[PDB]
Amino acid sequence: DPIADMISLTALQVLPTAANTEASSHRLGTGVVPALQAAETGASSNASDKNLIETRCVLNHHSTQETAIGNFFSRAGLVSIITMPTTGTQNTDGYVNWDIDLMGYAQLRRKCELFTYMRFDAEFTFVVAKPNGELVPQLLQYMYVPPGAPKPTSRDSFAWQTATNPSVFVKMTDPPAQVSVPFMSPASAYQWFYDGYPTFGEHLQANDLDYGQCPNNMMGTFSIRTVGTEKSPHSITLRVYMRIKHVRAWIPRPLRNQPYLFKTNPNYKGNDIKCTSTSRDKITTL
Amino acid sequence: DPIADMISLTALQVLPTAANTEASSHRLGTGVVPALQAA
Amino acid sequence: SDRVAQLTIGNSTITTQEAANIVIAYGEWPEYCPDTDATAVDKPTRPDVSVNRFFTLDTKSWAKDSKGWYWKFPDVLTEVGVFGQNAQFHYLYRSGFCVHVQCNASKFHQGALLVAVLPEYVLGTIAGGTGNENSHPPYATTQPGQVGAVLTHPYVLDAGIPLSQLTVCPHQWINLRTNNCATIIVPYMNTVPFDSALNHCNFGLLVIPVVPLDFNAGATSEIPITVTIAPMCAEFAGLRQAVKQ
Amino acid sequence: SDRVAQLTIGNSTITTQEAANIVIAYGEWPEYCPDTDATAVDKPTRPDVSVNRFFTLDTKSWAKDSKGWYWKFPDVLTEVGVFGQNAQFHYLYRSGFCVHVQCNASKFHQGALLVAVLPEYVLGTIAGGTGNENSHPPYATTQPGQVGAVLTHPYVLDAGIPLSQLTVCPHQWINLRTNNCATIIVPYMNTVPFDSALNHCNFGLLVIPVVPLDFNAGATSEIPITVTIAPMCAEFAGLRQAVKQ
Amino acid sequence: SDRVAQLTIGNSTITTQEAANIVIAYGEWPEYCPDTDATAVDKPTRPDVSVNRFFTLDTKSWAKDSKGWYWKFPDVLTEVGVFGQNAQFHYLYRSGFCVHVQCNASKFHQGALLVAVLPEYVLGTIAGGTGNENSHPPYATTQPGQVGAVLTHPYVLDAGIPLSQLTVCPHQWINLRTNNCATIIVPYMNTVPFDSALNHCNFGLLVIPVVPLDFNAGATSEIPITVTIAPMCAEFAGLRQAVKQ
Ligand SMILES: CCO/N=C/c1ccc(OCC[C@@H](C)CCN2CCN(c3ccncc3)C2=O)cc1
Ligand SMILES: [Cl-]
Repeated sequence: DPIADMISLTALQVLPTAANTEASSHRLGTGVVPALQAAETGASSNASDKNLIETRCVLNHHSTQETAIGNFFSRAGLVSIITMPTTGTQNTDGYVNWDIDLMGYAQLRRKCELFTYMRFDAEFTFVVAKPNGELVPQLLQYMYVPPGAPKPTSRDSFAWQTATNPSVFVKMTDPPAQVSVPFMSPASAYQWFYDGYPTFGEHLQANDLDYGQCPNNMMGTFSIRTVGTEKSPHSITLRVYMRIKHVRAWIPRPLRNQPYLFKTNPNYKGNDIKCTSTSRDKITTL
Repeated sequence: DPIADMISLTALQVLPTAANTEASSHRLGTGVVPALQAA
Repeated sequence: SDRVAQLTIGNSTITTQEAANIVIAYGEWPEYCPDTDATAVDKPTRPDVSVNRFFTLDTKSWAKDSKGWYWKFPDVLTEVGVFGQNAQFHYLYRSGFCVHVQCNASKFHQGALLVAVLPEYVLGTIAGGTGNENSHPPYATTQPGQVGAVLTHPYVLDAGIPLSQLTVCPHQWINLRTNNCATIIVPYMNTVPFDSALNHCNFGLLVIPVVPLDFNAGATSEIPITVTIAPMCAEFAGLRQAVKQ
Repeated sequence: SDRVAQLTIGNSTITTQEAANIVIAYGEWPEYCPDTDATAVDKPTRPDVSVNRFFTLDTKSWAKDSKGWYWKFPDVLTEVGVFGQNAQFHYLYRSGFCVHVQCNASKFHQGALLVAVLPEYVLGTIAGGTGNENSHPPYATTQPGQVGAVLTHPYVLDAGIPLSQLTVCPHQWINLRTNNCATIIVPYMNTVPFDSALNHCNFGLLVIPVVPLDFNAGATSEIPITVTIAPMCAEFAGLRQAVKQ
Repeated sequence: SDRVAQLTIGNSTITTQEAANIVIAYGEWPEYCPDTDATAVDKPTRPDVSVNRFFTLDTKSWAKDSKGWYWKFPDVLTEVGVFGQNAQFHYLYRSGFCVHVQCNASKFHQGALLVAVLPEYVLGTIAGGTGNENSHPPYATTQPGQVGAVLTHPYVLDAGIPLSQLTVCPHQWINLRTNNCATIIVPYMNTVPFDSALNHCNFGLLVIPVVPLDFNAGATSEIPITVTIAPMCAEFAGLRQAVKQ
C-alpha cells in the first residue's frame, strides 16, 4: 500500500406500561450523590423517586398507549370551510377552487407544528349542507386537481370531464363522502417549517413573500361544483375534515404560544405578546 | 409476597506491650503525604 | 475527565479546561449519505480536510442588557474558505457540524447562556405591531451570514414560540460559575438527502442569555462570546459555475 | 469521593459538596433494642419513616463574639412532628440520631466551629459568683427545647470541665476554609434499655466557635448555623395519654 | 497525585500541596562512588543521617524589580551542621543534593521564577565596562556562602551566556498560578571521583524571575523565596585537622 492515509447511542424499547417503583430504604454515605445534577450538560435529571425518598413497591399497570403519536393525531379535525353562495360577493357561478392548505385552523395546526417533519396518509371526510344546516336534494362533484392539471374556470369547464383526475360525485342528502389519500410529497416528509427560499436569485423586499414557502408542501387544488348546466338555487357550505393515519413524526419543537395570524408564516401580534403562563402578585403567595 | 417493603468497625486486641518501632529510611516521592492530616 | 477536552479535526485543534460534556444531537453522529437514501446519480466530491475543519466567526460582546443572537447553517460559511467555494460551485450539499461556543469570565462574574440548535428555524415579524400587516423578514434577517443577527423578542424567539421550551432541542448551558463553553455535534437533518446550501438553512444556532450577565464595578466588563464551527462529512454534487445566491 | 455526600432517610434528603467524612460515635450504629437487654414486656411501636426522618430546627447567627450554643436530645424534638407525639403518648423511648450541623461562608471568611456530642451533659451554675450559693439551673436552661441555649462560659462548658478536652467525645470541626458541615451518627447510650424522653436527656450537642469568625468589612456578615437532626431506630413503649412533661 | 508531595530524609520532612512533579537531573540518582571509579585508597566515612538531611538557608525577598539570585554547592553548607564539619576535617568530598526552592503567594499574585542547576558555574566580570580591564570576581562573589549573591546582569547570567538557554539545564519553573515550589535532585558531577568541598563548587543554583512579580496595591507585598537543600550519599575521605579554606 503506497498511501496509508487512504484507508447511535440510542435504541427503541417497548414500554407498554409505566415504570414500577422499587421499594428503597435509607442511604447514609459519602461519594454518592444522586440528588446533585449539572443541567449545563444539556441532559435532563436522572434522579428517581427512590434516590430522594424511601419508597414502597408499586406494580404500575398504567398504559402508555394513548400517548403514542398515532392516537394523538388520528382524530378527524376541521381543516377547511368552503362556501358557495347563490347571491353576493363570492362565487355565485356554482363552482369553487380551493388551494389545499391545512394551516387555516388553529386546533389541528398547533398539534402538527409540535413537530418539524411529518409523513402520513390521511382520511378526508366531506360534510356538506346549507348555511343553516338544512339538507336538500343537490348533486355535487368534488375533484382533486394536482399541480399542473387545468383548473376548472366555470361550472361547465371541460376539466370536469375528469378523465384522469379523481372525482367524487355525491348528493347533499347522502352521508358525508369519505376517501383515503396517500403521502404525496416529492420529498420524504411534509415539513411545517422551511427556513429557506423556493428559488435562487436576489431576494428583494418585493419578493420576501417567498420566504418559508416549500413546493414540497403544495399539493394542488380541490375543486367543487353543483352538477348541472343551470345555476342551483341553493347556498352550499362544505366542511372538510382530515384524519391522519400511518403517521411518523420527527424533531419536536416548542408549542405555539401566540395567536395565529396567517396561514403561511409564524408572524405574531407584536404589541400584544401573551405570556405563556398566567400571572400573580408576589412570588411567595399563591 | 403482596407487600415488598415489609422485608461496629472496632474490635478488641490484646496489647501487652508498647508498639515496636520498625527501621525506616528516606522517602522521596509524590502522591503520598503521611504528614498532612485533616483534623 | 469530563471538564477537560480536545477537539482535533483537519488542521485545527480546540482545547478547553472547563467543559460540561458534549452533546450529540438526537443521539446521532454525522455520516455521508448512503446509497439507499441518495437520489442524485453523479459521484459526489468529498474534500475532506479542506472543508471539515474548525472555522472561527466574528465575536459578539455580552452586555448586561443583550437580548441574544442567532446564526443559520450553512449560511454562516457559504462565503468562507474552501467550504464556501464548494458550496458556491455545487448545486447540492449536505453535512453535519460541530458547534463550539466559547465564553469565559472570572469566578466573580455570573450569568447563564442557553446555547441551542433549532432545525428549520423560520423567523416571523411583529406584523406591524397591530397584527394587520402581513410583513415578512428581509433577506438580511433570514440569512444574516457570518455576522449573525440579534433577537428582538427572545421570549418568543422572534417566531411566536416560547423560549422556555427551547431545551426540547439539542442544547447546553454556559453557566459562568461552571463551564466556559458549549459543544454540540449536529447530524444532517432534512426531508431530502442533499439540498442547496444557498436556498435552505437546515438549522439555526441560538445563544441567549436567560440569566443576565452581572459583575461588580471594577471587574472586566468586556465579556466576549465566540463561535467556532466545523463541517463534518461535507459532500457536494451537481458541479457547475459558481453562484453566490 | 469524601467531600461530597448524600443522606437520605424517610422523605428527606440532605446534600453537601464540602464535607469532611462522617463520624460514627464510638464506632457503633444505632439499633433497635434486642430481647436480651430489654426489660419492659409490651410490644414496642416502631413508626419507622414518620419519625426517622430529618427535622430542621431554628437557625442561629454566628457573630464575631458568639460564645457557643447547645441543644439536648431528645428534648429538641419532644414537640415536633409525629416523633414528638409518640414521645408524649409513651412513657418509654429510645433511639439513635443523625446530627447534621450546617454552616457555609466564602473563601474569604475564616473561623472554626467545634461540633461535639457530650452524653449526660449535666449543667452547673456559677454558684452566685462567690461560690457560697448552692443555686441550680432553671428548667429553661437544662432543657432549652428546640431553640437551644447559649453558653455563658464556653471555656468550662458551663459545667466545670475544660472545653480543651471536649474532643475526647465524638466530634467534627467545621473549619470554613475546609468544609461547610459536620455529621455525627449517635447510637443510644444509657444505663437502661429504654427511658423517658421527657425526664432524661441522653446527650447534648455543642457547637462552639473555638476560632472566632472573621472577615473584611464588605463581605457578607450574616453567617448562619443550622441544625438538622434525624432520629434513627426510634422505638416507643408504655402507651397511655399524652403528657408534655 | 502529582501536585501533592512529601520528602522525608534524616530527621527532616518537607511537604507541599502544590508541586509540579520532581526533576532528576540528567535522569540519574545520587550514588556513593563505586570501586571502579574511585582512586583514593583510604576507607571513606559515610555519616549518613547526620549529614543527609534537609538544611534551610536564609530567605530572600522577591520584589517587583529583583534581578535574581544564585548559590554555589557545596559552598552553601561548608559551615553548617555536621555536614560542614566533615567538609572541613576532610580533604576529599562528594555527594548529590535534593534542592527544594519554596515560594507561595495568592491566587491574585502573578510571576514566574526559573529555578535551574548549572554545573561548573564560572562567573565573569564586566571587564571595567569598556572591556579593556581584565578584572576578576572577588572570593565573596564566586563563593557567596549560605547567604547567596545577587545577579547584576541576569540576561547573560553574569557570564556572557544567554539566560534564554538556561532551560537546557535541569530546571523547574515556579509559576505562582500553578505551583509554589521546585524540586531538583542532583547527582555528583565532576571529572574526578572526589574533590575538595572548599576549592571547587560542582554547580550553582539559579533562581531568576523571568516573569516579574506583580499584584494590586493592598495585597501582601512581602513574597519570600526560601531555599532548603539536602546532601545525598555524602562521602568524605582524607581525614586531618579542620580547614576553613
Ligand atoms: C376526489 C377528491 O378527493 N380528494 C381529496 C383530497 C384531499 C386532500 C388532498 O391533499 C391533501 C394534502 C394534505 C394531506 C397535506 C397538505 N400539506 C402538506 C404540508 N402542508 C403545509 C401547509 C402550510 N405550510 C407548510 C406545509 C400542507 O398543507 C388531495 C385530495
Ligand atoms: Cl359535465
